[PDB]
Amino acid sequence: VVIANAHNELIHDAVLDYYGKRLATCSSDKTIKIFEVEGETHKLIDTLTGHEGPVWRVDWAHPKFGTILASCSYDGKVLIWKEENGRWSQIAVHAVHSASVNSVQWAPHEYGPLLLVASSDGKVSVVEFKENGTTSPIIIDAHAIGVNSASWAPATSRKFVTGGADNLVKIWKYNSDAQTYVLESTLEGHSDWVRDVAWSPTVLLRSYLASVSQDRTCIIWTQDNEQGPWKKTLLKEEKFPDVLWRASWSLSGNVLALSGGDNKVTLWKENLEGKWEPA
Amino acid sequence: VVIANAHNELIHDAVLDYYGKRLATCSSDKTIKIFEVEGETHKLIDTLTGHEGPVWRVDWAHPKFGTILASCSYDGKVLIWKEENGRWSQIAVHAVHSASVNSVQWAPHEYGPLLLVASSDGKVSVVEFKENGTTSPIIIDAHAIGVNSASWAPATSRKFVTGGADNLVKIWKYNSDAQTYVLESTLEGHSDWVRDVAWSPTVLLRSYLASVSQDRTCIIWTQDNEQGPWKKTLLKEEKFPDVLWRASWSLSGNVLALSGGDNKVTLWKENLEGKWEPA
Amino acid sequence: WYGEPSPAAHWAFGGKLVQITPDGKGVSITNPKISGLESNTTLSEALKTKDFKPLINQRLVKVIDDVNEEDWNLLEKLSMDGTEEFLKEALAFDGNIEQTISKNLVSGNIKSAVKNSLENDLLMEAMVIALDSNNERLKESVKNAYFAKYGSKSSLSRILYSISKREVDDLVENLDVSQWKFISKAIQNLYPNDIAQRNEMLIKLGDRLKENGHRQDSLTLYLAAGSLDKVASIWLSEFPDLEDKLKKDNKTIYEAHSECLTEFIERFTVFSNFINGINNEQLIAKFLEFINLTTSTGNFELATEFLNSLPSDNEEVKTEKARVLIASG
Amino acid sequence: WYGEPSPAAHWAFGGKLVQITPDGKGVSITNPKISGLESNTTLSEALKTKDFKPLINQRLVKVIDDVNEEDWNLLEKLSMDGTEEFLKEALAFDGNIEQTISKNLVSGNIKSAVKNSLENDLLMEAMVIALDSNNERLKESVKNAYFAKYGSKSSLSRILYSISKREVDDLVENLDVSQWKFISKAIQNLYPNDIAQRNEMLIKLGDRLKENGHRQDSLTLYLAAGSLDKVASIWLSEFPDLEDKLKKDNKTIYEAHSECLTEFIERFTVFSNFINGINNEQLIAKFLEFINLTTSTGNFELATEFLNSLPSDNEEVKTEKARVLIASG
Repeated sequence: VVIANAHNELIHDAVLDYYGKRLATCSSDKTIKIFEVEGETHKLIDTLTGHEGPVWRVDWAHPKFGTILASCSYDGKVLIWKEENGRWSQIAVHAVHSASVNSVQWAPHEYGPLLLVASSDGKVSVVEFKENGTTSPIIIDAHAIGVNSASWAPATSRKFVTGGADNLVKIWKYNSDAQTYVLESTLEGHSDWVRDVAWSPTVLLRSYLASVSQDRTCIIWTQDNEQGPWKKTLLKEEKFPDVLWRASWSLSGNVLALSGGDNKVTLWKENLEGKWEPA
Repeated sequence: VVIANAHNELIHDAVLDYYGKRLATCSSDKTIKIFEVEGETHKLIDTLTGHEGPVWRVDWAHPKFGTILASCSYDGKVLIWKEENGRWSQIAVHAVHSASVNSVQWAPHEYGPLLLVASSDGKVSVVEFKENGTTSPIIIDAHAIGVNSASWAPATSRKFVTGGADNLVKIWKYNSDAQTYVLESTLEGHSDWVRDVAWSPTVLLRSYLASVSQDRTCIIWTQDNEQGPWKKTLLKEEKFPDVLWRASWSLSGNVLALSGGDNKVTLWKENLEGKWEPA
Repeated sequence: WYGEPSPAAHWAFGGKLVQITPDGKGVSITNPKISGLESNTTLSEALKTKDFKPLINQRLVKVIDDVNEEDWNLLEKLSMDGTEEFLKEALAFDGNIEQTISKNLVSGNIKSAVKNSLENDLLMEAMVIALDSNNERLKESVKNAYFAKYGSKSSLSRILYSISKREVDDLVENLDVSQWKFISKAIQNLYPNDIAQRNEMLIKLGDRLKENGHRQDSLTLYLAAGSLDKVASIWLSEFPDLEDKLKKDNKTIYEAHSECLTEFIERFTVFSNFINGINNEQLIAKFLEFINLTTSTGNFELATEFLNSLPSDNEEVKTEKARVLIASG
Repeated sequence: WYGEPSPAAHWAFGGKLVQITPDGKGVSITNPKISGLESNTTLSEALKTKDFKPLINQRLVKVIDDVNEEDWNLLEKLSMDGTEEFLKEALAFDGNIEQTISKNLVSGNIKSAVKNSLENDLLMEAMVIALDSNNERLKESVKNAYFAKYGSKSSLSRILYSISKREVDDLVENLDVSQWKFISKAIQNLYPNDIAQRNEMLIKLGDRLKENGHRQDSLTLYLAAGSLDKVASIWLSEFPDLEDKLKKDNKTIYEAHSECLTEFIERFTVFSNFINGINNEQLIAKFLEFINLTTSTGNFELATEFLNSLPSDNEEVKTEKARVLIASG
């Protein structure tokens, strides 16, 4: 089911929607492309223009909010697109960061239309898109040199994981008194810029985190209980041939998709020992 | 109910039959007359002839042997009579006594067609009139000077009483070994010719005898049980106005019909003390 | 820093894996077959074909513990035999005796439940069983057992025997003779429509009272049964003593006799009017002696009426009938 | 010596006295009236007119002894009242209690006999009476008294109560719980025609077998009463223990969770097929957990089938139906 030649420039991201049917792609041509997918056939629905720089990442909102899509770019902005009345249009613009916006992710539907946004200015912002038009973005200094990736924990208590160019991995928790996301834990282990962090949706009694870096190592991080120690586990003892860019968790199974600069995809599962083997 | 002038001579005996309906009368005219009796009416059935002298007594037999009568006379003969086919005729003739026959009486029907016969020749004869035609009479010396009366006792064992010219009353009883009647008792009391003796049919615990005499007295002789003493009882203490001739007991009641020479009948009964009074 | 070739793989709903193609200008979407994660082939098939045998086989091997083993053994039993055939097999049968009666009641076999009870001296419960039976034959055997043990003890127990088995014969003979009024009524209820058998028992009870010195009570039953012969018996027995009570009362031998017959006769004749239905040999004799008294009074009309009350079989009665006939007319 | 005037009187049959008239030539035949010897005028009259009243006045004065008086007094009663009326009067009535029951029975008043016997603790003879009644109401009073004395004692007595009064509620509650098969048959014979009541009791007994440790025996009754809810509750309480035993069986946290769901679901579905008849919140949640597992394998067909089995009142089930709905198509 290959959708060959989607863009004429290098593609940076491709994500399916909540149903696993509708595809959203973004590239250096500064545009988003939306594809309907069925059998071995694809159909280009629209092209979404507005970004003034390469589009880095995209994410689909839960359908219960409507057919929404957030995108982020080098231009320093997050653009929100909807498919209402059979056509696609830009409805919102989040322009709070003073540098490239590297990562964009929708919260668990439980919380609402919250958007997690990581940037090269070292700020990480949180944006609820209110039904009254206005927004009140919560903003935090998260990382030195810049933030590269931010992911939500699953719905329980509100948590997300950030990856930065300061080599660190950080877990933030919302607080009522501080009215913001305070730091819960700094996770150390990476010798170079972190590119992607990913929290597993696993509903089990253990929490799984997957960091990925320019140092060409993947580290799984595990937590057996609320509060207490995060355990560093190196996916494999030898380094990967090239810089790792992405990690992705299966919706159930706790399987791990790993993307490298060698253009190779590697799937990993957890054995009895607590170590990781191919899947 | 008075049948006047039945005979033209003096009548000596008047006896009704077993039913109290037929009347046999006998007299000095040497004849017997038989009458039918209903209401206050009579009918002369026949005048029976054959006696060569005054007829003294008659006696009716029981109906089971027929309609037989036995009469006795001064001529010394006992003639037997029967009504068969509406006609009266002499069937048998018992001429064994050489003097006047004074008493004649059929025994209880239990003993058969026996005749107790008393004569002035001192003999008493018993005659069974056999059905073959011939007879075999028993004859006994009973009384000095003559026998005037002979009466059967009731059927128990075969006894009869005699009254004689010797003043005596005598009880006789049959014996198997002797083949005759033997004296069981001589009863002394009367001081002149005994005229009549009678043995009450009373089935009771006591026996009653009524001897009547020329000595103008009557005696009742009683016996309480078989064997034992005969008790003398004078009917009334004073002597009667005239010679007593007859004595007769009622069928039931133990009442006395006493005929005297003064032509007055007197009926007597027994009271609490065992003394006798009019009835 | 920014913008480099990357497969950018995302997992998507339904085991899908999205990735950018090696050229960097296309997209690939596949369904990776994961190691320890499969499509349940047997369950999807067993749910449509309704054939659970294959599944039972699978799970019979993959068994964890003992409890789980019996559960899957049960499902095999439910699969082969059937849900109906298993419940019959599982709810079936094999102080054991008392349990057997319990087996009989629950399985509707009332029949043997009584005999089992009676055979083991459980008489109280044998009655409670039969009290709802309404079958007959059985109800009698429960009574039989009761009368076999408690039958001829007290009075009431004997009354119950006669009501149940419907026989007064035992009651007449053995029950407390002062309780004769009960025995008298039990005759009126056992034979409301059987004149012959009713009288036979009233006499038997009347006979027994006389036998036990209850003269006045005994007569009442003879009257109820309509029998002269039996009353006459009580009155002929008292006769010679009653004849001697007139003799002592300043009367002659004959006076005593002539009145004691008349008194007797007068009595019996008044009693004879209030009765329904005479061959007592002794009674015949007293009647005949009275006939002789009657004829000696001259009264032939009364004598004939008393001769007609007797059977014309006797030779003396026959001859006394004739003698009076010729005498009067 | 010979031949002389004489009346020569002879007595004859009928009180006739023959004699020769004083003129010596005719025959007199009279009927002499004898002192103390009369024709019975009263009797002859009482025998034709059937009027024995005057006779009674004669013999009531002419009374001899006590016995004789009682007979004549009786005859007067008999005369005035009537023969039928006197017998009712002389055969009538008034440990006396035990006598009173005897009175009731012979008089045909079974009603009062039963109450009297029970009120004086005479149960055996209260039953004998009731066994032949075929009246009911009283049959139900005799039983109540038996259960008021030997009711809830042994097992057999408790079975008798549940057959008599036709109520198993007590038997389900209070009997020996190994005797559960007897309680099984009792339901099937009390409600052959009442499915709703039948189930409730089989559940009540099933919920009592579970409370007392008869897990295997309980599921038999839960299957027999067609009720998933209880069997699902039995298996959902055993869930976290059976899950923590696969973790000891050398398997990862996920493999344990994945396998324990798959097995439980597989079992629940096979057992679901053999039963007749789903709102248990813990059951719906476990199903949901398995919905997310099946969809992540790619098998939407099987997931849809499991979403339909659940009631569509819940928003999550509604949304999850809608998710797979658009996901597959």
